[PDB]
Amino acid sequence: ARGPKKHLKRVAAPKHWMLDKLTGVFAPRPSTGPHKLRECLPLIIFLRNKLKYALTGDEVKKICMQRFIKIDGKVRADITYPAGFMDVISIDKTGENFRLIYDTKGRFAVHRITPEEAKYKLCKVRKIFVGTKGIPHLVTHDARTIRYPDPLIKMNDTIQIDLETGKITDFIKFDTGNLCMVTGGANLGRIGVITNRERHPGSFDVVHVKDANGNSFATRLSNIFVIGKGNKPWISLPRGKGIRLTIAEERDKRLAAKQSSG
Amino acid sequence: MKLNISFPATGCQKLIEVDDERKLRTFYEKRMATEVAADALGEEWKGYVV
Amino acid sequence: GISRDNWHKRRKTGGKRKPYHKKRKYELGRPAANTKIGPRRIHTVRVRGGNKKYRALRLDVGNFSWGSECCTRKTRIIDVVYNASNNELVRTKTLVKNCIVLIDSTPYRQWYESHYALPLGRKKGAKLTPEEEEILNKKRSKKIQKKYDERKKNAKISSLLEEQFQQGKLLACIASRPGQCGRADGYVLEGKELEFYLRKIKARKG
Amino acid sequence: DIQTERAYQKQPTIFQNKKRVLLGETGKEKLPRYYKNIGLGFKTPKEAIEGTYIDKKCPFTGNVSIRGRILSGVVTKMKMQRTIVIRRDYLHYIRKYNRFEKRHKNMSVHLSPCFRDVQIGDIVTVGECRPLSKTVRFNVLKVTKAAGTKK
RNA sequence: CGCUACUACCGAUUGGAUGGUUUAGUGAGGCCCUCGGAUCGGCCCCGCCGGGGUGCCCUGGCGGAGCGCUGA
RNA sequence: UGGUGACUCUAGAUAACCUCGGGCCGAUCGCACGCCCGGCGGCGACGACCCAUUCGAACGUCUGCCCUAUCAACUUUCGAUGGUAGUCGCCGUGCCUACCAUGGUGACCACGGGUGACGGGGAAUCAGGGUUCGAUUCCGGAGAGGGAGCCUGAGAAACGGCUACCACAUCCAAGGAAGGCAGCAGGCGCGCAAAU
RNA sequence: AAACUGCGAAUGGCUCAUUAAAUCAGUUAUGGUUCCUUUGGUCGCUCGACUUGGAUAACUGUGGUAAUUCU
Repeated sequence: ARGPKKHLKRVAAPKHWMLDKLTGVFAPRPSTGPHKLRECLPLIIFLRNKLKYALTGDEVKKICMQRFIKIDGKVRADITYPAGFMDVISIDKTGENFRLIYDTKGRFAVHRITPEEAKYKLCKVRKIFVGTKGIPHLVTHDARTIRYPDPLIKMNDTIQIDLETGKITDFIKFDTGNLCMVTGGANLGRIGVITNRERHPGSFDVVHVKDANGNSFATRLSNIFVIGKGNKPWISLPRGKGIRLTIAEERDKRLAAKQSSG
Repeated sequence: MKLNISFPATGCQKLIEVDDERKLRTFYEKRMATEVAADALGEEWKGYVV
Repeated sequence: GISRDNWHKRRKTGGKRKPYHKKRKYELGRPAANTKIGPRRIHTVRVRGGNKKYRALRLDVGNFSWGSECCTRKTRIIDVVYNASNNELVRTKTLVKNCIVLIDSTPYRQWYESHYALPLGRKKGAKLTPEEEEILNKKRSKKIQKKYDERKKNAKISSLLEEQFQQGKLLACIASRPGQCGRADGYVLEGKELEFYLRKIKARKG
Repeated sequence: DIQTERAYQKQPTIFQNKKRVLLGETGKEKLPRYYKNIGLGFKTPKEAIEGTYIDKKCPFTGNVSIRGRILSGVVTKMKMQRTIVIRRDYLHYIRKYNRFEKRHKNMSVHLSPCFRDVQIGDIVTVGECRPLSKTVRFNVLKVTKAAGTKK
């Protein structure tokens, strides 16, 4: 390869893009943006598979540049725009908004939210920088460079930004006893409380997260998103509240639903 | 050996045919962008530099 | 077609390696600058990323430093006297990084009389004729004379630097690569640098 | 003992020609020494603090950083200057014949003159660096003596 | 030992041929540097006017450039 | 000021530099209409030094490849091993120069040769262990007859880009001009063997 | 339509000739560097014209070579 790739095969797509095999050779390669290729979700994939508003690749384009869809308060006219974690998407005419949260399994889930919760967005700070004339800077996980932050924002905190002004309203400090969830790996979408944080000099610093029912698991430092201060979550959690039901309880719940439905 | 003559003051062009070798003796052994007194083409071409 | 690969040559065990792919474009090399002296000529070449690197072919002046009291002035290149890498590169007037040259002593001298108000250079038998510095000495107040007196209470330097100042040339070093940025910066040689490189010059020229 | 070659050897962090008030005695002629903590729980020795050697590839007094892997080995030969070769003996497993084989892969690491109490057979540990030579990639962090050598 | 067939082997012909390494010598083309300057522009004098300003400048050209400067 | 396990890290101050083949600091375009005494406004499109991010690429660290001793020593001022200082390269580095010491690998198989060898995810058979294959749809690498050199461009030593060599080959008023199907169809040769 | 300008042709497709610690696989690092486009920031921080200049396309007209996506 003499340059960057511009195509992407269907079976080379990530599994959480949640496609089929016998439809086409290629898959939608997203345009470059705030999020990585294997951690985002194209707008065409959502509008054509999840919401079922469109069936072909031209109907998605018509809806997309018809100026009907707004992305974090800004209208976007790219059908392969990368949408990732807590990307607030809004439809102005039928009055629906969706928040992208990983569910109990390894995928995205549709989650309708009220507009009052659609005005803000929780996002994770990545690194702290100092500008030219002594301006402190923040680099956010969706590449939002924010000037003049609060002095108590550290490396692995979570800030809440209003989508109309771009400023910080409130923040959550990285500490034990806070509600957390994991973004990537074998664990995905489980909601838990940070207990331990093991420090290894020169490598990945693993942590330990306990679920609300008695389960525990260990993830890396980069696989951390802090969502709450204590037990109350700052956003509306999806169905099941991220408990990671095992296969026996899942089978029992499906059998109970089948017996009750008839 | 032909000749193409353009008049830039009105943008009119024509071609003449010169089959006589004595009329092109003044033209030979010259470079580009030099002025040659075209005093051998005929009676009405007296006092012309090209 | 000059390459910079690490597959034209033998391995650690001494066995030859067989090349499998030809010369690439990131693997590139260019001929040497051979930065001479004379009227200034500088060429630009386009490199990877679309940037430009200034190839200094000839140059006249340089921005050197004199760190005993931290002054920097633009100073003309006079002559190259020593090169630690190649003994041929002094016979051809070439400029490289960490090279040893002589520069003119005039602007540092003017800074020395204009700051410390002590004579520098000006060997005995010929005094200050054109009458400029004692004009600056006069028409001062008592506070300003007290400030100069407290400043020139300590005005001592190395004797070898003084001898170079009567000689009119200061032995200088280059801390910049002229084939990459296009300029010839650096700092003047002082202290143990002077005695070491003077020992090297007197050993080589003998 | 120092300044052997055709160029001056210096540490380009400090300034060795600071102008004192007197330039005489009682406060001068003790040059500062540049050193840093390499991290990873390792402690810098006194020989890198009060020494007089000059290097550019020393992990303590130099311009090289420590990151990546931490390995270990046994010193085999000290013939080439300022760098040594160590031997790593490891066991390889075969799935077919459920029995091990020992293998050795000797490779060259860098020895600064800070550790000059090194004989053949001393156990050393190394840390990964940027390529300092054609085949040299590692810097020795500490030295451990072998059995015996009680003198 | 006598007869038929076959397989490879030794071997004169220092047989024929296809690939590679290489002594020495030649070496097209491109690239870098030093030169080279065909050709093309701009300002000051001669010639005509219409001048406000109170015989002099702003306004338009060719013939010699005065091969003067300078740029590609 | 702030951070890392760790800076010759970022920020701050002083003195200068700032390339004539030259860093930026807007001589660009459209729609809807206008308030307040000629000035003054809303939403966009394009372009731009720097900074982070996205897509990556590139160089390195540890471990793991088929057969062969009728290949037992190999490399070494035609760089082999390391040190100093430089050139060049986007960066470290014998990548290359000038000077030093004789180093480096090897019976635990180096080196040399062969391969009907692209590598892996995988396929067949299979009690348990194994044996054989993997040109072939996804990933990475290499080439466009085969070596060599290069313009443009962010990214190419590009070949449905260019320049010379040889092998082969087209048209011609004989002066010259024009090309590389291991792309899709198709044809010849080669063949036990493969389509519009 | 034409043509100037800008962008893409370095992606995709076909093949396995070379290549036996070379490629590749898992694991690390760039604290040893460039990055088209998108995203976010910066874009009156510098103390010193109510819009300037000449060249080329397309076009018109006139030609050569037996011949070209030639001029």
